[PDB]
Amino acid sequence: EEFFQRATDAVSRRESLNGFVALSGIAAIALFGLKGASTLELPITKG
Amino acid sequence: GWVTFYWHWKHLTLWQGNVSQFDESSTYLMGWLRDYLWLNSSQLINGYNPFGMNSLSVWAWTFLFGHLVYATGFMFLISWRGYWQELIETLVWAHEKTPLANLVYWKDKPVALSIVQARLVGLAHFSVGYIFTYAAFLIASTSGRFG
Amino acid sequence: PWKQPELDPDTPSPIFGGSTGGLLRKAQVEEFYVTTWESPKEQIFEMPTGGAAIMRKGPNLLKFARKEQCLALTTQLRTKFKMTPCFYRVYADGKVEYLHPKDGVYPEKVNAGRVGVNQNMRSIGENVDPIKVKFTGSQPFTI
Amino acid sequence: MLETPVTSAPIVANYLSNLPAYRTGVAPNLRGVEIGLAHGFLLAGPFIKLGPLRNVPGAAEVVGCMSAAGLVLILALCLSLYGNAAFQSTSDPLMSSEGWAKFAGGFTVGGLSGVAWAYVLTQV
Amino acid sequence: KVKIAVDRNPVETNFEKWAKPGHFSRALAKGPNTTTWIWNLHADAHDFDNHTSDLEEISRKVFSAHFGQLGIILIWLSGMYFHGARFSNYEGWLSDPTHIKPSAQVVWPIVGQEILNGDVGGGFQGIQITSGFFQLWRASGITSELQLYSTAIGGLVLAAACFFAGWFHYHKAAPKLEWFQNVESMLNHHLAGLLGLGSLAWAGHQIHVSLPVNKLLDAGVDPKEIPLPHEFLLNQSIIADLYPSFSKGLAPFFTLNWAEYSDFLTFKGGLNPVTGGLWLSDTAHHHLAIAVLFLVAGHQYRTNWGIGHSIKDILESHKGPFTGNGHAGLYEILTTSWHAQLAINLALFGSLSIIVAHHMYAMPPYPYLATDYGTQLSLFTHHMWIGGFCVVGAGAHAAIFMVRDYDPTNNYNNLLDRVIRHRDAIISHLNWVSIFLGFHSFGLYIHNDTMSALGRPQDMFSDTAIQLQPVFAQWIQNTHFTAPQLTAPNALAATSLTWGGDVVAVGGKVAMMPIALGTSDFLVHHIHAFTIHVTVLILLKGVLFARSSRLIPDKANLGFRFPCDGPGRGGTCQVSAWDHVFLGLFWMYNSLSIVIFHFSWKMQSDVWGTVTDSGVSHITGGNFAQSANTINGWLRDFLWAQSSQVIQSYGSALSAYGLMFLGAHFVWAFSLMFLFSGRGYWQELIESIVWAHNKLRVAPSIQPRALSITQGRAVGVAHYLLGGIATTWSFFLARIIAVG
Amino acid sequence: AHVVKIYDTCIGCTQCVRACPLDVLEMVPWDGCKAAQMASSPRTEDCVGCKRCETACPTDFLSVRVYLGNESTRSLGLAY
Amino acid sequence: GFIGSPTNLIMVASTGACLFASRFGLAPSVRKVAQPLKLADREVIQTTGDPAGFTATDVLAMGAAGHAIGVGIVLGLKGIGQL
Ligand code: CLA
Ligand code: CLA
Ligand code: CLA
Ligand code: CLA
Ligand code: CLA
Ligand code: CLA
Ligand SMILES: CC1=C(/C=C/C(C)=C/C=C/C(C)=C/C=C/C=C(C)/C=C/C=C(C)/C=C/C2=C(C)CCCC2(C)C)C(C)(C)CCC1
Ligand SMILES: CC1=C(C/C=C(\C)CCC[C@H](C)CCC[C@H](C)CCCC(C)C)C(=O)c2ccccc2C1=O
Ligand code: SF4
Ligand code: SF4
Ligand code: SF4
Repeated sequence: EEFFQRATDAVSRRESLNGFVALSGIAAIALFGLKGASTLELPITKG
Repeated sequence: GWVTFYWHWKHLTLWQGNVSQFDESSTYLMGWLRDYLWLNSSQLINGYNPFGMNSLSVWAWTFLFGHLVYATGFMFLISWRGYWQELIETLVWAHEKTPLANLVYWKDKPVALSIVQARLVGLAHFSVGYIFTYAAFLIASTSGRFG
Repeated sequence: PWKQPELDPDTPSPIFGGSTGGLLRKAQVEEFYVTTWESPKEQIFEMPTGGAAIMRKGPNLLKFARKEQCLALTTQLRTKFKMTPCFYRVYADGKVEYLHPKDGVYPEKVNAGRVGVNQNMRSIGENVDPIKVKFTGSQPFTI
Repeated sequence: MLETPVTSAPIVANYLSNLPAYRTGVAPNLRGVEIGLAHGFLLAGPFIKLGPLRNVPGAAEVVGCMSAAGLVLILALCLSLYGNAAFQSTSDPLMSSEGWAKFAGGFTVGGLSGVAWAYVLTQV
Repeated sequence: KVKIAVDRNPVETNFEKWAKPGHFSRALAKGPNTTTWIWNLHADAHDFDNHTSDLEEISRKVFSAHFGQLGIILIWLSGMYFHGARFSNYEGWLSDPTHIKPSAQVVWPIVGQEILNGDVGGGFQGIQITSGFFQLWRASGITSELQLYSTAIGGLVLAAACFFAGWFHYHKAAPKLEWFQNVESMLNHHLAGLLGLGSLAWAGHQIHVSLPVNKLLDAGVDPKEIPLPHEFLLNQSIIADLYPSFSKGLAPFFTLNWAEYSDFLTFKGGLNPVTGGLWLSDTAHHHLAIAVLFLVAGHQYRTNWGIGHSIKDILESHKGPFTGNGHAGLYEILTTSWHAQLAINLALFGSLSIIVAHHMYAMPPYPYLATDYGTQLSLFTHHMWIGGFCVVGAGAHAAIFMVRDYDPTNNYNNLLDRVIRHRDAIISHLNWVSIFLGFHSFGLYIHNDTMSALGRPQDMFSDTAIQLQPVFAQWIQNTHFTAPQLTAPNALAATSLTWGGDVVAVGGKVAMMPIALGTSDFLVHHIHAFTIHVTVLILLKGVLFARSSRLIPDKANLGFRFPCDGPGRGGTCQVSAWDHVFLGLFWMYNSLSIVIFHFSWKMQSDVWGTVTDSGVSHITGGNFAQSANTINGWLRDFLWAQSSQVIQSYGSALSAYGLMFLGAHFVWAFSLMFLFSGRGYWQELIESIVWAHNKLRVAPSIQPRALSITQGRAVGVAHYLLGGIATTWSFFLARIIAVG
Repeated sequence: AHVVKIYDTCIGCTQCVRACPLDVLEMVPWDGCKAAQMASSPRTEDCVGCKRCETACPTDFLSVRVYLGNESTRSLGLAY
Repeated sequence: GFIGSPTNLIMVASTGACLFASRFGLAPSVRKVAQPLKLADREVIQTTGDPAGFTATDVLAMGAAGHAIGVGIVLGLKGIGQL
């Protein structure tokens, strides 16, 4: 019962969860392209 | 649409040098349908196919896009309100009387769009489809055979 | 009327099975309407929210989510059997409001007791132009 | 008002009762964790099945798993948006504002956990 | 109990009511004052339920109207036979049915329309007909034009008899309400004499007339050298050497040695290789079995002699535990409401027309029918559209019955009351399944179009990238291909060639060949299922919500045909059941348009074509497996690859089709402002025109008014459907005649 | 809610009240007509704007008028 | 059709059994209908010198049923190799 209780403790609040999801989405979107693409032979940076 | 059809066909026949084709073909509407709407659409619809793809694939896609938005304009234009209000009422009952999904509820009650709003949305879809379809056909026909 | 009747929730409901066009979540959140009448005999009627029900000989109580359904049932009972029913409105907190026979003689009559409100003492078409009432919040028909 | 054998069966009532959404008493973070685990585990499948890089060995699983994790993130964001929009004003604690926020946090935690579990299950 | 109940002379045969146009209703009895009255005169003309409240007079009017429609149909059939007798090349077509096109309409040379009299062959000029009357007359043993003339004269005589019967059974001897309400007697007489005796008479005609003439025609002898049908009828020598079992002379029928009749009552499935049609002996044994089965079925209901079933008892006895009163009040409903019977009849007749279209594209039951691709395509499309219109009218008249003839006293806990009691769940689940079908079919099409335009042929839902093969349909095809092998051992071949097998061709053209089903076939079949589901949703929502709803609780008091309830409750336009039928008419049009497009492309790509030494070369080269998965493929490889014959038909005999084509587009456009706009704009424009005519003192005494909202919707849907049907008709016929 | 306005051209025929499906109109005593009746709208918050009262009005133009605007739960005819 | 033929014999036996059946119970006659069984009923049609209810419509209906049962049994046996 200890698990899955304090895991969400620092993300339970609305501001923290919104900031975390925005930061993760922005980081994953920025990683896409120059790092997310051109490694899995995505046919947009090849030419 | 009439003035742009006239401009496009006359100028296409002028650029091709076959002005006599427009002179002897714009008299009757079958010439408009065949020598302009059907003859110049060969390169447009061949933008993408199972055989391959040329540079006019985007123009074919947005041509079908415009025909679809025209069709959605018809969707919003023919039917007016009452069927959609009763359908939304039935959907409201379906959402309210089911487990595992009635916990989440709407803050604002879903209603059918107003008749003025119906005319506005149908007009907007109609005009968007008209513009996109004619722009696609015009650019694809004028660029597939000319530079 | 002479004395406004009070809503009795213990009055029996008419003989009816399950309902689908009946009460939604608006009944437990917002107001819902309740129609009562006094059937002299056992008879079958048609509800405006679905199929057919059978009213009991005596007091009959029905619940609807809209006032239009209550007045539709009221006029069906008045045209078919001359029943003279009446419906109340019950809010979420339990406030009961008397709606249809405000003077107890039905709005077709006059009773010489009501006060005419929202009446314009000018002819229609004598209203001022919308330019006359601009940036004032008053409509030409509201004066 | 129209009761049916489908909606009033004892087996259906018992199956709906032990679900995390309709549990009798359980903290909302645990309900969110179970919801995220189950829904991420089922969502990972179609993303690794017929994704854009399905024919590429190895890349299909990781691409589908990150796609499922991103979809879980958007689902958590929309869950928080619903919680802020619907429960901004004022006896079940999950329907409350901070209860729904804890449910959303448990949901994203469980979704990430389910995506990771699907990855480590399809890797072996 | 069952007896004839007839009133003598209730209506006098006078012309005094022909002078006054509006006489059936009290609203139109006062005369006209506005122009809409005229439309009302042409709207409630045959609404007999509104003219009088007496069911007996309504039933008499229905009987006489049916007699009038039968007379009209017989006049049309006699005209068809007369056109085949005089302005036709049927005798020339009988010599070489594979080279002369069927033609039965000849135009007058007036303004250059004589170019429509094309060179059909056989030294004749006329319009190439696609009705298949030539193949029907060849199946009926008709050889000369004298038989067609006699059939036309007999049809005219029967039409005059039917019109006289309508006049007599209305004005002179009108049946009472008890006569019409004998549903058991009606069902027994219809099953035994209208269907069973008709099937037996047609089987006797096939056995004694059609089979020998068709056998001699397939033998290759001259049609004039063929003996007349009465020679086969009377002298038994020709039928004896044509069929040895006729030498016994009705002995094997009464001695129960029916196997001796196996020569001319066969079970050879498939098609006759000489003519590419169904075997005539198979059709003879079929109609004989149908006659026997219907004769058996016509002695089921008790009428006057104790034995037999009771419809009311059967309905009341079938009561399950989950349905309450099982089929209790339906007997009183269907014996008092004409509209419920009309709904049932229209639904079953439309479904029957759909089965007819499917089962005569599949098996061509006529000699040299499959070789004429245009005839088969036209017959399929025509029966398709008639079935769709009939099943729309089924929902329309069911909604009319729900509005008018429904009584809550007789329906408390029966099946209809429970359907009304969970109509919201029905409509919600139907809406959900319609949305799911539309997504997982049309979104699949859009997905294919996008991934084709994105340069991902491996990401498509095609036969090469992602195989969504119809495994159930393929398994059923394989099972029916092996139906004569194990499960129907007495059948010589398969019941049709669509399941599999060899290719039957006549005259170098493919009569029937096996049809392969792929990813595109699954996509279009699920698209058709989605469109049918949505049309069912619209019509069922119209029927079930015709009386009341949470939005409008007193919709029954507003009638079946009302425009709206005003802009209240946000707006209540098109809320009536009539408006639901008006909306569902377009959905039926879209559904059947997609269905016939799939049919035309499928037979043009994978069935029809020519047979060479190398193999079968189809019309479009079999592009349906590769081009039917995308909307752009339907635009280009089906609508643009075809329709070139329609636009290039000018200067030829097909040009009128193209003319009709253009005109059809016009009509399809001309409907739109009746479908759009409203009434107040046209009313104000009419007011301005009234001012203009009043300035010149030429304002009419009858006040001109704009069309009603219901009237405007009806005009719009009628012109829209006419334009679309005529567009498909012209395009289909021109494409299938120019290259077929 | 919608606005229901009644003018002096009303003849007190009680047709608008009978056509009203939500009991918005009423008849009050009056002296400006032969029938000594005048239409009133004391329950205009329950009106949906169906314009059934205007359909039943026998006078030329309209003695009763419905003006839409500011839709509510009761004005939109919603059971939910 | 031959006199003494086995097909004629079996179909005549079936027709005679059907005729003698409703004379005493079992088969639904005019005076015996019910849903599963035989229940008492009227006559309407005179039996023309026949005891109980055995009128002309009864013998017509049961002769048709007997002829049909006989031809069905005969052709079913002929299909499987018997008479
Ligand atoms: C202009 C806006 C835009 C942009 C930039 C994209 C970009 C993309 N979409 Mg598209 N899409 C859009 C609008 C857009 N979309 C719209 C409007 C629709 C609806 C009509 C779609 C419908 C759509 C479908 C149906 C699919 C895509 C897919 C894709 C991807 C193409 C294939 C690829 O590179 O795989 C790169 C794959 C990766 C895994 C690399 C990382 C990028 C991921 C997807 C984003 C991050 C995930 C998320 C935040 C959770 C991660 C949490 C954690 C791991 C950080 C790409 C990321 C495909 C896809 O992603 O496959 C599932 C796909 O199948 N899109
Ligand atoms: C299923 C049938 C169908 C339908 C319903 C549509 C629907 C549409 N198509 Mg598409 N089309 C289709 C099949 C279809 N298409 C096929 C199979 C092809 C061949 C591949 C095309 C080729 C095509 C082209 C090339 C164009 C369309 C256009 C349009 C739009 C019509 C806009 C409008 O209302 O113009 C109203 C009608 C007109 C403006 C004139 C009609 C055409 C006449 C014959 C030209 C002559 C007019 C001239 C001035 C004289 C007339 C005056 C009058 C007084 C007599 C709409 C999105 C057009 C578009 O996108 O918008 C302009 C367009 O340019 N389509
Ligand atoms: C076995 C006897 C018999 C036969 C063959 C028919 C045949 C027919 N009936 Mg009828 N019916 C019968 C007994 C019979 N009825 C009885 C006993 C009753 C009362 C319970 C009814 C009550 C009834 C009604 C209420 C209606 C019909 C209708 C019809 C027609 C259906 C349309 C059709 O299939 O087109 C087939 C068309 C043809 C084959 C063309 C030739 C038609 C010929 C002229 C009719 C010949 C059959 C006739 C019954 C012979 C006796 C008439 C005699 C006095 C001259 C059809 C002509 C409908 C109708 O009015 O249609 C006009 C209709 O609405 N029937
Ligand atoms: C409705 C369908 C139909 C019809 C009309 C016929 C008719 C005929 N068939 Mg066919 N047949 C049929 C179905 C039919 N059959 C079927 C389903 C089969 C099973 C496959 C056969 C199998 C079959 C075989 C194998 C043969 C025939 C033969 C015959 C002929 C013999 C007639 C006969 O014995 O019947 C009985 C007929 C009557 C008893 C006549 C009716 C009584 C009359 C009309 C009374 C008139 C009285 C009148 C009031 C007084 C005179 C009036 C005057 C003063 C004006 C005849 C042309 C035989 C043939 O061609 O040889 C000639 C033959 O070999 N048929
Ligand atoms: C078995 C067939 C059958 C029968 C007996 C009836 C009988 C009836 N129907 Mg039903 N109906 C049917 C089929 C049938 N219908 C079908 C198939 C449909 C679907 C389209 C409908 C749809 C329908 C509706 C929507 C309504 C009816 C109504 C009616 C009633 C009066 C009809 C009337 O007065 O029209 C009078 C005749 C006309 C108005 C003429 C119609 C002409 C059409 C619109 C255009 C003609 C098209 C033509 C082929 C092309 C012309 C081209 C031009 C250049 C010449 C009556 C009870 C009405 C009613 O009030 O019911 C109680 C009603 O509202 N029916
Ligand atoms: C071709 C034209 C057209 C189209 C596409 C639609 C579409 C629709 N109508 Mg309509 N209809 C039309 C014309 C049309 N209408 C006309 C002219 C009329 C007048 C008679 C009607 C009458 C009518 C009735 C009476 C009914 C409908 C219904 C429907 C729905 C169909 C059910 C379904 O599965 O939709 C699914 C949606 C589509 C097929 C639209 C295209 C979806 C594509 C594939 C996009 C997929 C999602 C996309 C990727 C997301 C975009 C992301 C973006 C936001 C960034 C849908 C909303 C029914 C309804 O409400 O639902 C059952 C209904 O009852 N319509
Ligand atoms: C005892 C006695 C006696 C005797 C009696 C007898 C002996 C009887 C018999 C009877 C009989 C013995 C009868 C029979 C009848 C029959 C019938 C009536 C039949 C019918 C048939 C039919 C209808 C058929 C049909 C068919 C066909 C044709 C086809 C298909 C199949 C079938 C089969 C269905 C006397 C009188 C002396 C005296 C007193 C006592
Ligand atoms: C155009 C239009 C009108 C106006 C059209 C009207 C009033 C009907 C006009 C019918 C005419 C009179 C038919 C006859 C036309 C010709 C005079 C006849 C042929 C003449 C040649 C043979 C010479 C409406 O009233 C209307 C109402 C509701 C929805 C949409 C609309 C709508 O779109
Ligand atoms: S008048 Fe016309 S726009 Fe207004 S509610 Fe009626 S149908 Fe709709
Ligand atoms: S319908 Fe018109 S005239 Fe009649 S009482 Fe109402 S407002 Fe007055
Ligand atoms: S619009 Fe309708 S609800 Fe409103 S006052 Fe008029 S009749 Fe009553």
